[PDB]
Amino acid sequence: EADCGLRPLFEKKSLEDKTERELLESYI
Amino acid sequence: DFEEIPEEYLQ
Amino acid sequence: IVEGSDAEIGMSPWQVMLFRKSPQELLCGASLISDRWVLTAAHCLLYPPWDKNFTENDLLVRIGKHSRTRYERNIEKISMLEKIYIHPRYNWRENLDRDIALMKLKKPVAFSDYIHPVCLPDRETAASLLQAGYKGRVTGWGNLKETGQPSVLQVVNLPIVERPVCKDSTRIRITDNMFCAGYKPDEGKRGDACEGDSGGPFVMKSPFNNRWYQMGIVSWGEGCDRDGKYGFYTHVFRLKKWIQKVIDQF
Ligand SMILES: CNC(=O)N1CCN(C(=O)[C@H](Cc2cccc(C(=N)N)c2)NS(=O)(=O)c2cccc(-c3ccc(OC)cc3O)c2)CC1
Ligand SMILES: *[C@@H]1O[C@H](CO)[C@@H](O)[C@H](O)[C@H]1NC(C)=O
Ligand code: NA
Ligand code: NA
Repeated sequence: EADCGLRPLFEKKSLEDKTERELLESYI
Repeated sequence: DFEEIPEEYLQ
Repeated sequence: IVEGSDAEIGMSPWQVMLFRKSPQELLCGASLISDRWVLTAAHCLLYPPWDKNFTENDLLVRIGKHSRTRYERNIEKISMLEKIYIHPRYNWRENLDRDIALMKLKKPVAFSDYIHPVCLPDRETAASLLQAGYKGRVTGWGNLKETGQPSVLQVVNLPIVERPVCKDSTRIRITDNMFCAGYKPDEGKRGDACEGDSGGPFVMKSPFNNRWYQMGIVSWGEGCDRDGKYGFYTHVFRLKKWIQKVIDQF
């Protein structure tokens, strides 16, 4: 789907979940 | 220990 | 999930529970990839050495769940299966090579705050993100430790491991259709999938377009969260040609 991977309760409303930052910090 | 699901889904 | 934590509400809206009709029990995890297709592990449905061969009418999929055992009235949606598709070269005789299966739903599921599909990776996203040291995320209702069971969905973030380290941790022949993930003994942090997490998703959030992609499927491990052992995952991109062919043909 063109809307795949965008969560209604997070990305869609620009809220971060409690540990996704850990993922981003590893991509380095 | 699962709660029973509605019968609709088992018919 | 061992050494994980409670998921947040709506944190993994692609999470699917494979549920046996009789007796009523969890069978496996799975994931929602469109309004009518669900992805899981082949071994959740077929393993002849143990006389396991589920047909469509044996199973249900429960979508939008958080609580493991509760019927989440007005939140979860339960779907019946139209058809099961196992990878034709799923190697149940040796090492679960190509441990993947698709399930077509009898009817599309309505998306909601709690129900939403995950993306599947393109070649570029796979090559960019499926790198040693990069962390993905595993979710499931499986065991909390080597066996006990969670009240709600569990989540843990784990690093992808270098392929030679994966191979040197096991006697099993590791193929290009597998990757492994988890912390090394000297890294201090812990965490793993376990029994009951089988078939669930290993996802990564793209830093380029901020979308979640399913890179792996929980496939197997030797014990759970054992030092010097790692969880093994089906390499979703490597089998995406089979995925596309199934959904296009059917
Ligand atoms: C095929 N049937 C079957 O039921 N599933 C096989 C996978 N599976 C496990 O790996 C479990 C729990 C588990 C599941 C998923 C991830 C992890 C992890 N730690 N990331 C741990 N681990 S186990 O208890 O050591 C054990 C018990 C019995 C058989 C095997 C087994 C392993 C590998 C294999 O080929 C490579 C064949 C096997 O038979 C392993 C249970 C679910
Ligand atoms: C699983 O069971 C179905 C139902 O008869 C059968 O057609 C299929 O060949 C079986 N698969 C294997 C690998 O035994
Ligand atoms: Na080895
Ligand atoms: Na380990």
